[PDB]
Amino acid sequence: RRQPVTVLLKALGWTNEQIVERFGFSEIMMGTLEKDTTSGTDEALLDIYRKLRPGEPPTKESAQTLLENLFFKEKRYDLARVGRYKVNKKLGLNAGKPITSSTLTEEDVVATIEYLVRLHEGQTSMTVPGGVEVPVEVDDIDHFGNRRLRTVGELIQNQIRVGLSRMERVVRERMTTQDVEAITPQTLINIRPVVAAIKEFFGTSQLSQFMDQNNPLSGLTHKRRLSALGPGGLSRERAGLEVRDVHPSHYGRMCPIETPEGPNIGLIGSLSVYARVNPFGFIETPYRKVEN
Amino acid sequence: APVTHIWYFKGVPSRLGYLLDLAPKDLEKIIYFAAYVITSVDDEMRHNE
Amino acid sequence: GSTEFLPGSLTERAEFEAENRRVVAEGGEPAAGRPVLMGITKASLATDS
Amino acid sequence: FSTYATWWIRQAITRAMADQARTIRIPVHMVEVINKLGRIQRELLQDLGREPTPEELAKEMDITPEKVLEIQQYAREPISLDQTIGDEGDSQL
Amino acid sequence: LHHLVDDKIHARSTGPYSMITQQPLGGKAQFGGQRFGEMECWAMQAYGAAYTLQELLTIKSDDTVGRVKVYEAIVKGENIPEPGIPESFKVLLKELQSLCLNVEVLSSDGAAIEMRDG
Amino acid sequence: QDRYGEYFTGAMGAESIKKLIENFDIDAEAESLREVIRSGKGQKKLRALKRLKVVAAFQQSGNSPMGMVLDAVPVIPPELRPMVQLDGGRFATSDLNDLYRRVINRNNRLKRLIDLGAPEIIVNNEKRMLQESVDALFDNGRRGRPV
Amino acid sequence: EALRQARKDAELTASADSVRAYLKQIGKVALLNAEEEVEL
DNA sequence: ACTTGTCGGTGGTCTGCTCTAACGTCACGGCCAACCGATCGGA
DNA sequence: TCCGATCGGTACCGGACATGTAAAGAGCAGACCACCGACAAGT
Repeated sequence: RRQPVTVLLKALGWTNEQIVERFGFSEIMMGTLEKDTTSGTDEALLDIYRKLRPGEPPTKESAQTLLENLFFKEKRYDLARVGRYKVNKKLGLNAGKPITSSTLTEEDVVATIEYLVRLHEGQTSMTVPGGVEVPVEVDDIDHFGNRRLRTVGELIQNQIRVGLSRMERVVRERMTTQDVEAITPQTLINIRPVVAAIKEFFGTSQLSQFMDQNNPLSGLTHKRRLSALGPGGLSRERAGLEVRDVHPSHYGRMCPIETPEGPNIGLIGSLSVYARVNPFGFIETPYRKVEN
Repeated sequence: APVTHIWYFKGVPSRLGYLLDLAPKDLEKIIYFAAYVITSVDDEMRHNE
Repeated sequence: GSTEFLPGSLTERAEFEAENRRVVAEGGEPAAGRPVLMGITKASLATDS
Repeated sequence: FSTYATWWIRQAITRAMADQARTIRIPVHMVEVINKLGRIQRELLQDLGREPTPEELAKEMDITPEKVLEIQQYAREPISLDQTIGDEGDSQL
Repeated sequence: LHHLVDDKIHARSTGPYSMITQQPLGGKAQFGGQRFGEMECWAMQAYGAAYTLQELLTIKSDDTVGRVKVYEAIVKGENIPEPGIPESFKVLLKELQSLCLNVEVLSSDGAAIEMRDG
Repeated sequence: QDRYGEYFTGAMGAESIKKLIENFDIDAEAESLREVIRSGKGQKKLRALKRLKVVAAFQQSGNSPMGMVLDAVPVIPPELRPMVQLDGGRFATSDLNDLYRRVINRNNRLKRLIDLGAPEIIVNNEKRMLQESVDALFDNGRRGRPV
Repeated sequence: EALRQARKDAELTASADSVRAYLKQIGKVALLNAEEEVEL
């Protein structure tokens, strides 16, 4: 359920003075802070713990560990290289530094809150402290700059990751039962889950289909197909008349003509002739640079 | 052990709740072993001692 | 009133008028009703079968 | 108490999971044989580097090269008649 | 194009049936029948053809005795016998009873008609 | 229970609901609801309307509310949940066999636990599991997560 | 204070999941170190 | 004389029940992500 | 009166199919079967 963001800010180690000196340019933040009805840091952290995990008796360190596990740890939160790059570009943070971390940080959260309040007020610019100025505007989720392409390699990599996670669970289970001084690498590693996951992907996944072999063109088009359906994607029923449209960003990246005319209209398409794929999964197209 | 019928408890509106004048949350607590309910009380004995 | 209809329910005009006629003669005070407009889904789900 | 209790708890859990886990019940004395065959198959797969044939399992399990086929055929689990066939939800097995 | 009549033409008089509800299978690869859906039933009801609809529902899909009796009558040349009770209705009644619902068919007198014919 | 033991009785589970239904008086409740609806007004009147609807529904028919609590679970004939042998030796099931097996397993375990004399925590947990298994059998997904 | 009231409210939560309820019930009671087992 | 039924035994396989003593003590793997209208239980 | 939350619904035909793991091991007993003895009574 909803909770005022001042509670979340105070739980992150901030005080009333910090919030006042940080969000002193706005009015809605001040109104929210005046109506928080919760002073200090421990009280807000306890309220967040009670709301998030009902039925569990709270203690001092449990709430902090829960917050760190949820947002600021690699174990249970992973803003991938694509996500990290997108957040850095959108909020103007860590400009120049290599993409090494892949987790959310308090700087990102406070920048998001500041961006939201300045967007609501009407400002068209924002510079995060220790950051680069970026324009303030809403995002279109159907834009081809916001839609990426998971190729065959990325899907196989995800399946391998699932298999390795299962194997790691089995290894950790076996580590505490066997006797030390006799444990060897080959007596702990059960390779069966990895190959099982790969086989399950290649034989059950919707994105692994039989090749069309009516003619060479059928196979050539089949290999160059972009599908919006599958695990982690849309369904042909829960998709309105918003994603089945020719966005003006498809020029040179997705063909606006070739698509099925049945119930899958707009959810399946083909790559353009000159289109390429970014390392991040975005689709690039070539242009000739002109000057004067 | 007796078991309630799911249709007549987890329905909108609940029919057991209407019949017994009990909130659906109270029924869920009772029939799923989370709270005790007083089936009957000897008021005559209490009013004398 | 003195009819078997539960208050607040929707009843057919023919049955309601027949019951009122049966109650006014050799009986007591009849029931009062007000016409209702119903959607197609509700009217089809309010059938007698 | 944590040693004797551990022994008895593990025994009870293992025996119950041997009994109450298959639609077509298999006796415990054969579930043990199936598990042993699976473990030997995993070890042979690790050692050889390829998938072990029934011949290797016969030698490493001191059983006939025919009982292994029966054991593998007793391990099949029935599929469900209600599983979906097509992409949408209109077809069933 | 790859849409040839040789792969489209299909016809059947009698073939395999299903298990739970004794209805014909579907598909050319299984020698199945053609579905007479709810819209076709509406069309028949609007036409006023009660007997065609009744025979389509009873003696071509579900009436287990009726199917063999109709085939014998056609072969020997007699009249088509009267339809019986579809098996799907009995399956529905059993499925309702398994939900602790007391569904019973009442005759004109007020007694209960047993569905254990045979 | 310790102090004022012989002054009341409290229960827990479907047995409590069964006893409450046994002590329930349909006629008096219906008369009180009618008095409220002909006297009271406001938000009480709507609740009285709905409660009177249900109570008069139970009063008009010759049945009893006791049918809402089960002491026996019917089992469908086998041919409507077939165990067929597909070609190649593979078998098939109807997904009702699994639910019936779960119900039977939990019922037998409850019988054993009651016969042994286990502490009330284990017996209560087993009874809750039996209730959940029956609910999943009748309607899998209405309460909790689907099996 | 506030912590005790939060604990009391947490222990009285519905906790519709059965596993969570059983875990709470088993966590109600304490353990035995070395000698209480022999006495029992 | 041959057969035959009751008695008794050896050896083998499939199936089920019981027991094993350092110490060990409060579950996860994971979305959900449409979108409309109706309605009961809260605030 | 406003308020989130659960629950109901979303055209037709044609066709298309079957899952990926297990910490084991022993000692003791009843049952059914495949091989056999006697043994007097019946053929």
